[PDB]
Parts: sequence; structure tokens; C-alpha cells
Amino acid sequence: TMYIAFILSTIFVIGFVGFSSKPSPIYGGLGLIVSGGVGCGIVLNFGGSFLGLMVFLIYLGGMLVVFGYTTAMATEMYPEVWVSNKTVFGAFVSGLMMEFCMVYYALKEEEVEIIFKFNGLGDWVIYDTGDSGFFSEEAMGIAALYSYGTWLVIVTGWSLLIGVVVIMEITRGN
Amino acid sequence: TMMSGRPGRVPLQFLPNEARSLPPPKLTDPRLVYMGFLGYCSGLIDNAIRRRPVVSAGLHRQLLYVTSFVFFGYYLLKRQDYMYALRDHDMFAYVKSHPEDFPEKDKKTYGEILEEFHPVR
Amino acid sequence: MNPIIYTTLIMTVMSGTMLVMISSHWLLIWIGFEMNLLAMIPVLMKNFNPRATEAATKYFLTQATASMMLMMAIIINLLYSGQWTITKMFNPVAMTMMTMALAMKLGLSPFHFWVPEVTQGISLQAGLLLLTWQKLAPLSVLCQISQSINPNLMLTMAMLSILIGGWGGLNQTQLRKIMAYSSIAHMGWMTAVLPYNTTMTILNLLIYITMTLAMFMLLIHSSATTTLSLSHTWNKMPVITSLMMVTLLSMGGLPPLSGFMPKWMIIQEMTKNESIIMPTLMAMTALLNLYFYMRLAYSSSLTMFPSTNNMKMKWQFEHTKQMKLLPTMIVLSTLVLPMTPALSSLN
Amino acid sequence: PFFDVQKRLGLDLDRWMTIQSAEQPHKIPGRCHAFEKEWIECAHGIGGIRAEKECKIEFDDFVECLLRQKTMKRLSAIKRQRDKLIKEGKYTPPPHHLGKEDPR
Amino acid sequence: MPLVYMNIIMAFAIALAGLLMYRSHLMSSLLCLEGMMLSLFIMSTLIILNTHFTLANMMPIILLVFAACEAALGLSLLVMVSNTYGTDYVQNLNLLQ
Amino acid sequence: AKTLLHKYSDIPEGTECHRKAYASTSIGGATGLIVSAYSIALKPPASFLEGVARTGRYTFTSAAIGAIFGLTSCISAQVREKPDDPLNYFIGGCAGGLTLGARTRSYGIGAAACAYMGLTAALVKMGQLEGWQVFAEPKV
Amino acid sequence: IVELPTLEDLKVQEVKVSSSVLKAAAHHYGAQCDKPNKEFMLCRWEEKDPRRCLEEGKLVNQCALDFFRQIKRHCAEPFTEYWTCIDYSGLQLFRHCRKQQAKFDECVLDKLGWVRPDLGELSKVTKVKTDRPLPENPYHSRARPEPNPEAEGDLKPAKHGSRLFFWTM
Amino acid sequence: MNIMLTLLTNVTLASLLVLIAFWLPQLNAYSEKTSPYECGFDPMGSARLPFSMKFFLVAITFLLFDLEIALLLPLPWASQTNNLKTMLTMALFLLILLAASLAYEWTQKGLEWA
Ligand SMILES: CCCCCCCCCCCCCCCCC[C@@H](O)O[C@H](CO[C@H](O)CCCCCCCCCCCCCCC)COP(=O)(O)OCC[N+](C)(C)C
Repeated sequence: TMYIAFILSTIFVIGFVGFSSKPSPIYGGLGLIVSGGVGCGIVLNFGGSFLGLMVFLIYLGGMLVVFGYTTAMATEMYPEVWVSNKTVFGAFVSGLMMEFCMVYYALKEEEVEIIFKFNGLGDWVIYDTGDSGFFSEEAMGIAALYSYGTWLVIVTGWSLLIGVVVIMEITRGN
Repeated sequence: TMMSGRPGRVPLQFLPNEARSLPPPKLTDPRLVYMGFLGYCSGLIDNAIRRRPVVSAGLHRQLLYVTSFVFFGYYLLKRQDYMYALRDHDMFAYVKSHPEDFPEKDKKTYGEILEEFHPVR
Repeated sequence: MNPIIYTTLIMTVMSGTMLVMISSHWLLIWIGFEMNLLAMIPVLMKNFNPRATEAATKYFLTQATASMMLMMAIIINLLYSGQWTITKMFNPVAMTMMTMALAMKLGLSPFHFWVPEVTQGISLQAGLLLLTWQKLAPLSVLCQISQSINPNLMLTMAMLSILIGGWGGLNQTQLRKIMAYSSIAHMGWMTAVLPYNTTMTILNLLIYITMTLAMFMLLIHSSATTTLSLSHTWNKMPVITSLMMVTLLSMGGLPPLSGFMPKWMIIQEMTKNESIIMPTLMAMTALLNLYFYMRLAYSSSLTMFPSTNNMKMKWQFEHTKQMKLLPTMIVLSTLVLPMTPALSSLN
Repeated sequence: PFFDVQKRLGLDLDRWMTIQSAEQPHKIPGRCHAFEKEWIECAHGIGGIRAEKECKIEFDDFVECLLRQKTMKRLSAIKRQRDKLIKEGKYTPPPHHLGKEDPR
Repeated sequence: MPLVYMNIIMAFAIALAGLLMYRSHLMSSLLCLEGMMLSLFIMSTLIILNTHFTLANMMPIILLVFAACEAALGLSLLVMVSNTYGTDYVQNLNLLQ
Repeated sequence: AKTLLHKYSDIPEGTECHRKAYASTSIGGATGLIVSAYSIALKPPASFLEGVARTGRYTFTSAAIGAIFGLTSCISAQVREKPDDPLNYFIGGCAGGLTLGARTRSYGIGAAACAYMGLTAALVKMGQLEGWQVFAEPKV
Repeated sequence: IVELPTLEDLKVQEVKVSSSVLKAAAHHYGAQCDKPNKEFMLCRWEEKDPRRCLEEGKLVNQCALDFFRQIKRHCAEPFTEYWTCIDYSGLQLFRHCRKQQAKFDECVLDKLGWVRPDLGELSKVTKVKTDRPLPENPYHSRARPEPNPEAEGDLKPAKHGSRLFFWTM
Repeated sequence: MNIMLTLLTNVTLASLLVLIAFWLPQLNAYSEKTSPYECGFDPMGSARLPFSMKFFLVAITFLLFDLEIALLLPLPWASQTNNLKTMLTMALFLLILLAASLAYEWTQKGLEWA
């Protein structure tokens, strides 16, 4: 078909190719933006929409901004673009050839020999009937977190709280 | 892991009611009194580290230590005997469970068997 | 940082490990480590030094990447068996990574390089706690996944931890780095026998913790650090140097002493498995481990390095703030040898 | 030391989240509930070790339930077969305009 | 396993190799780590969407939380190291690898 | 991979010395690449050409050691025609050190390498003869 | 190799009323057609295999057909006056029309004469008699492998105890 | 599809505005005209390090609230669960901790913002 989810996976992976190469944190922040929107799109394709919008909100709408603060604290004059060094750009190309070899393996249509077998063909094939009443599986699925899963709520509450305490006990020391 | 995960039994209880039936260690089991002296010497080092006039001082606390370790040493001995008695039991039950794999081998005598002799030279 | 907060941190570390020791679901284990981390970093940052900061940077950076690989390998396990219960793992490519992640969490070689450094960066309080309490949780999960471990992979790190735990121990002066190589060496002995029989592991664990409690309480008691700094102590409070000697020998596992109990059960267990060669190499190298305990003993109690004059006034002043738990931690870590059989209490 | 205090005290605070079945809100079925149910009913007193022998078949069917691995290798073999016949065969006319829309 | 999963896993492998090739100022590493986090998230969520294993719909978000949480911590340490230098990994006080 | 040692394992006996020697050369090359890998990893060569010089060094050396070891072993097998006793490897073991002795241009290191590499190899053969488990399965 | 019903044997003339029209009157449809219906679903959830209950799955079709045949001869113009009102909304919400339902429900309650169920009524689970056996093992499944013995006696003291190494007792 | 189509038309629209923005005035760029603005007089140096603890000291707190609201989101749907008393405590609980966290910051003087 469109293979649209899969090509999104490809743009995702190159999003990590330009991201995992390390050319000033700001451009890497761009890398996680691209990989971020691609991510939420990909998970949206299975219809877990609420989650894809969590990451598109909580992650990218949160994190990469605070990184857009760290660079204000780090920067250094003349930050490097991807093209600005032989090892960085060499690295980016180094990612591209590999992932392209994977796509060529997709052209081969044979199961992947790397690491462990990748069964091949289109993504749609694994889908099953999504039949349900006037509610998505996800909705009540996460709604369950409160009523039906109090324990996790306890440890997350406690954890985040004392994480705030830790931020205090690091920054105040100075 | 063995023993752990054994059918029946419950996790955190230190000591099964299934024990109890085993005789308790007697009051002056030498292992136990050794727990005594262990506590004793610990009580003594407690003085020596903190200067103190060793031995005569704090004879009080020293008595606390020896009573402490002998006390815990007691129950620890009970669980010891319980555990070993347990593995012995499971072992014998299993040897009845599979008689075939634990053959009652016939015992030929020395007259019956040949064995090579090696002269010392 | 006021004690009321410090204690909440340290208690949430205790909780952050207890949680690993309780929960059966994997996600709560990864939460167990994860909560453990956040609560572990700040306590390294008390007093705060330009040095300590990069110490914590090391520790966090490695623990974070370890936890990452771990969660990845969990997810792969789920992908190929749809489970969350601990139990056996069902895909070797995942299993080896869970072994790796835990291998960082113990600090086993060749992942080990962070541990000698981090220890250098913090005070002996935070140090001791790092070398004992942090060693619980990852072992607490390894005991649960002993059933399916790929023994080859485990024994290789288990040995190499002992060689590296040796050679890197002969070289250093300041004690904290040495304590680091001691622990990094004992973990080789714990994680070695793990595929074969976990109860021996937990035994060895208890002895190790008791031991390093003995040492760090002593170093605290004398506030020694660099070897020379330790050397002066023979004249001021002779007893405690005269006791570091012994606890060191119990590290060395000279046979009357308690520290021999681990090795000598381990050698038993592995020998039932045949595998006769491995314990021989292991036991031979443990000697090499002993030798720098001995040299360190020479700096201290057996021989008197020259005293500095200024020491004399210090003679008038008794040490204070006694640490109650100490004497028992010495004695248990030494005299207990004719109480091996009690190990079966651990079933 | 897998302390299992949650079991001795019966708190169950963790246990619910485990397993494909095990009561889920609005009783929504797992996609592979059945093979899983059979496979677990197979698993009790057998405990862990012998369990990887005797219950293997059940776990296998459960595996294919999870990944649909084999049915995909097959279905792939068919679709790749069809290309060879693409000039030798014209497949099926209805797919294009059959009673499938009348079918409901 | 369908090729898409293989692709995300590979994105993980790159999200690790990038962390470990590890160069210059370390802020890049906190990025690469967060990228790693994101790949694990997505790889989890696709699965929970797959088998309709509904309870586990709660996990990915919870995963996300702590993971984001530690990263949130990480910057703070960087601050301190940035505080005395203007950050670079190239400068480390500690001895013996 | 284990398949490679498995390749070397089917000697058989010592027949066709080349077939064996190629495999030993392969193993020596592998270990050479690993040692070179960590060496580069932990001793930042500075100027990458020097780094490939380094790896060329170690790789070629270990490959050489494996080659000469393999062929001297099999030749001794095909000449003494004993051919199964452990000493049959030991010469090659002793030979191997000399190879290592040549590249290092030192009598000392070559001399020690002769003895210890020899004893190690002898123990290996002895082990194949005796099924020593090195990494025994949990069994217990 | 899997058993399947012939392409024909399944075949039945379809209900072909549109979904909006269907919904407009379904609220009565549950009230009238019923016994075949619940027999059907109870038959389904028993053995899970559809083929087993496919025939009842025919019977329900024809039953519904008879239902609409009863409809068309009587109420229809009021009926069309009703579902036309409803199909106009893409939410299919009942609240938007309602008033026509006065027309329709009255013309039925008189001219064909029987009541509309109240809102709290259809949801409740219904008792249903059935003659066919409940299936032996619906999962088919296999044998349950023999459990390890939970054998026990009583604990005599260890034969010499702590037999490891030199310890005597 | 639907949404991807509107994304494409929007982005292409904007990019079109960019291209008609540059390739149109068709006049003379030159140096010093292109020099960065600095209220007349030339800059004393390119932008460097406007460092402040008072940035992260709060911004991090932002991040740890945003993670919290991420948990608040399930609430509207969770409200319809069959057993609210099991839920309701937690519904309050996190908010308390949210507040609690803030409260802790409120008075350790960690919230100096600015
Ligand atoms: C800040 C400084 C750092 C401090 C860090 C140190 C912390 C030390 C913690 C040591 C852990 C010990 C465990 C004790 C918990 C008590 C709970 C006890 O009742 O557990 C029961 C089991 O009983 C315990 O086994 C009792 C252990 C008692 C400890 C001492 C035993 C004998 C010591 C042997 C060495 C010789 C020294 C003896 C001299 C006195 C139930 O567990 P079970 O469900 O059944 O099986 C669990 C799985 N296992 C076996 C693999 C763990």
C-alpha cells in the first residue's frame, strides 16, 4: 500500500542519524523534533492517538525547550553544523548507508539476517479486528491507571516529588 | 534455588509450624555457647575501641551483648536443624519416588572380584 | 542539607531497593532502579566539591545508560513472549543485554572503570553506602534470573572481574581507590557462582557487606585516606590500626578467618559441577588480591611510619560520636568461621 | 532475594498488571487470550523446569498468536508465488466488483 | 516480526552508538540518551497497541515519566559542571579509568 | 563466532596441514583485531594513520602466530605420526613464542613466550583428550 | 486442511435496510424479536466457533425479515417520517428528532398494538432455555500434565545433620 | 488522507510565501548593511553566555510539573470507572503532591524565578 507508516519509520531513523551524530546540541534538538513528530505520527497510525499526542506534547513540547535553555548555558562561539566536521558529517553518512542497506533488504523482501529475523512485507498485515463499543481500547485502557492501578500512582508521585527535592539539593549547594 | 519454591510453605515466616516437631537444641549446645563468647568478645572490643578500662568497665553492656547474640543464636540454630532435617526428608522421599534410578546394587565380596595389584618397587 | 531531608533521601533509597526486592512485575523493578538512582545522586553531593561534582557525573552517566539498556531488553523480552513476570527470559539476544545492564549495575569488568573513580570523589560515608547498599538490588534481580543466564557470559565477566579486581589493586596508594578494587574483585566471586547455586552467592554477599562495613567504619574512626595518612595512626589509638590488620586479613581470606568461608563454599559448589579448572585460576588470583591488603597492612600496624610532631596535642583528645554498630561488624566478619553450617538457614 | 511479601500479606498490589488476561477493565479480551489461558492452565505444579518441555506446544501456538510469524512466512510465499503466475494467471474477477458489497 | 519494529530497534541501536561515540561537551549525551528513551517508548507503545493487552496501555506513559524524570535531573549536574568551566567532557579531574 | 572455532576443530587429526593452518591463521587474526580494538579504544593513538599502523601491527602479529602454530602442529602430527599425544602441539606452542619473539626483536620475551605458550597449548590438547569443561553447565 | 462450510451453505438473503433506518426501529426490534436472538448469542459464547452457530445465525436473519414484513404493511409513512428525521444527523442521536417517535410509537401501539421498552430494560441479562448440549471442552485443548507429588510424612531429625565437611552436629 | 493533506498545503503555502519574499525585491545586499544590529554602535562581541542558575532553578520545576500534568490527563476518562472510591483518593493524591512539591519549593527559597 502506501507503506506510509514504514516510510515514516525511515524518516524516523534518519532523524536519529542526524541526531545521534553530535553537532551542537541545538541541531540535535532539531533532530528530536523531527524524530518526535515522525514518532507521534507513527504511533498515531495504529490509533493509540492519545499517546502519540502525549509524546508530541509532553516530550517535544517540554524537553527540547528546556534543552533550548541548556544551550544558552553552554553554546560556545561558533557551534558546528553537521557539515562543519569530517567526523560528524562522516558519521551522518555512516548512518545513511546502513539504514539504506536496511531499505535495500526491504527490497530483497527476504527475512532479515541481522541480529534476529525481521519477517518482512507490509505493516498492515499484523492488524486484527478493532471491534468495540462506543469506546477506544486506549481510553479506558489508560483510565484504568487510577482506579485499577493505584500502586504505580503512589510510586510515581513519590518519585517525582523527591526528584524535585533532589533538584533542590543540587542547585542550592552552590 | 532448591528448597525455596517448594510446594506448600509460605514465604516470609521465619520458621514453619511444620518444624516445632523437631527437638529444640538443648540449652548448652556447644555451638550456642560459642555464640555466647562471640557476643562476649564483641562486647569487649566495644570497650577497647572507645578506650575504656577494658573488661571491668561497662560489665553491664557486656552482659547485654552476650545475651543478645546467644538469644538470636538460639533461633538461628532452630532454623538450622529444621532446614537440614528438611533436605534429608525430601531426599528420602525422592529415593522412594524413583527406585529405578537408585538401584539396589548387588554386593559382590572381595573373594568374588578381581582387582589389579601394583607392587611397590 | 538538613538531616530531616537527608534522612528522607536515604530512606527513599532504602525503599528504592526494597521495591526491587518485593515486586514481581518487571516494570516495578525498572522503577525500583530508577527511583534508586535519583535518590542516590544527591547524597553523593553533600559537602560538595569541584571534584565531587564530576564524580556524580560519572556515576549518573553510567547508571543511566545501564538502566536504558535494561529497559530495552525487557521490552524485547515482552515482544517475544508477552510477559511481565520475572521468570525465564525467552530470547537470548535480549537475555545477554539484561546481563550486560546488570553487569554495569554491579560494576563488573570490563564495565568496571567507573567504580574506582567514583569512589575517589566522595566521602567515606557516601562511599561505604555506595559499595554496599547499591550492590543489593542488581543482585536481587540476578538471583531471580539465575534460572536462565547463559553461564559462559556470566563466568567470563565473573573471572575478568577478578583479574581486573586484582591488577588494578596493586597500584594505588590512597585507600578509597583500593577499597574500590577490593569490592570490584569480590563481585567477581559473587557473580561467579551465581549460575550454579544462588545461596552461596547470598552467603558471600553477607560476608562482603559485613567486611566493608568493618573497614569503612574504621577509616571513619581514624579519618585516614591516603596511605600515609593511615600510617600515623599507630601512635594515636593503636587499637584500631591493630584491628585494621585483622579485618584486612579477613578480606584476604586466610583460612581461620571468616572471609575464607565464602571462597571455601564457592569452591565446593563449582566442584560439584566439575568445572574444576575455573576455581583453580580464580583461587590463585585471589592471592594477588590479597597482596595489596598486605602491603597496606605494612604501611599501618605492623610497622611504624615516622610520626609528625603536631600529633602530640591530638593525643589529649578522645575520639567522639561513637558508631554503635561497629564492634559487632568487626566480630561477625572474623570469628564466625565455625558457624558456616548455619548458612543453610539461607536455604 | 525474591521476597514475596505482597503474597504473604495478600496485597496483590502488583500482580494484577501481570499477564494478558487476569481481569481487565470492561472485560476487554486480550488479542491472544485463549492460547495464553490454555498455556497457563497447563502451568502449575509442574513448575518452571519440566514446564519448558511438556507445555512447549501450547507456548508455541501462543507464540504464533503473538507474532503471527509463520502465517506471515506462508502468506508471503503465496503472494510471491502469485507474481510467477501473473502472466500465466488472471486471478479473480469479483475482488474488483463481486458480491462482497452485496455480501452484507 | 514486521519490518517496522526492526526499524525502530535499529533506531535504538543508533541512539546508543551515538551516546557512546560520545564527544566534546556532554550535553549531546543527554540528548542522545533522551532519543534512546523515545525509541524505547515508541517500541513499547506499538506493542501494547498490537495485542490489545489493555492494562499495559498505562505503562508507556509511566515509562516516559521516570525516564524523562532522570533526564530532567541530568541537566542539573551539567549545570554544575558547566558552572566551573563552560562545559566540555574533555576536562575530567578523576584519575584511573 | 563459535562456528569458526568449530571450523578449526574438525582438524581431522592433522591431515592436510594447510586446511588447518588457514583456520589457525583466522583465529589469530580475530584475536588480533580484538586486541587492536581495545588498544585503540583505551590508548587514543592520535593521528588516525598511526592507529591503523597499530592495528596492522597487532593483527599481523597474532595472525602470524596462529599460522605458524597451526602448521607446525599439524606437520608434527604428520611427521611423528604419534600423533595424538599433547606434546604434539607443544612444539608449535614453543614455536609460537619464537614468532612472537621475532616481531618484538627480543630474546627475553621470545624465550618466556616459548615456554608459557607451549604449556598452554599442551594443556589445551590435553583438555580435548579429557573433556575438561572449563565452563561447565550448571548440572549440579 | 481446516474444515470449512461450503461457499453456498452459508448463503442467506441479507437484511438490507440502511443502518439509520435500522436504528430508528431497532429499539422495538429488540423488544419483539428475541428468543432466536438470545439463543443465538448464547450459542455463540458457548462454543466459540462461529460455524457451530451459523445456522441460528440464519434463523435470526429470517426472524428479522419477518419483523420488517410485519412493519411495512402497517406503520411506514409514520415510520419513514421518523427515520428520515434521524438519518439527517450524522451523530444518529435520538435527542434530535424524538417528536416523530410519538407518531411512530403511537401508530404501532395502536394499529399493530404493542409497547416500546423503557430505557432501563433491554440491558438486563436474560435467562434462556436451550436443548443442545453445552460443549465438552470449547477450547478443545489437551491433557493437563500430571502434577508433581505433594508427598509428605513427618520430620525425623536430620540423620547426622549439617553433614557438610567436618562438622559433627 | 485528511490531516496530512492540510499539513502539506499549509507548509507549502508558507514556503511559497518565503520564496516570493526573497526572490522578488531583487536589490543590492552588501557588507555592513548585513552587519548585525546593535542599536547603532558595533557589538563588543558575538553572543556568548548569559548564564543564570535562576533559569534552570525554576525551568526544571516546569519540566517536573509538565510530567505531572501528563498524568493528570487520563482523569476525565478515569472518572467514569465503575469504582470511584478506589480512584478518588488518587485523583486527589497526585494533586496534593503536585501542590506539595510546589510547597516545598515555595519556602526553601528555591523559587526565586526571574
Ligand atoms: C547503610 C549501610 C548499608 C547497609 C546494608 C546492609 C543490609 C543487610 C541486609 C541483609 C539481608 C538479610 C535478610 C534478612 C531479612 C529477614 C526476612 C527473613 O525472614 O526471610 C525469610 C527467610 O529466612 C532468611 O533466610 C533468614 C536469614 C537470616 C540471616 C542470617 C542467617 C545465617 C547467617 C549465615 C552466616 C553465618 C553468620 C551467623 C552468625 C550469627 C523469608 O525468605 P524466603 O521466602 O524463605 O526466601 C527468600 C529467598 N532467599 C532465600 C533466596 C532469600
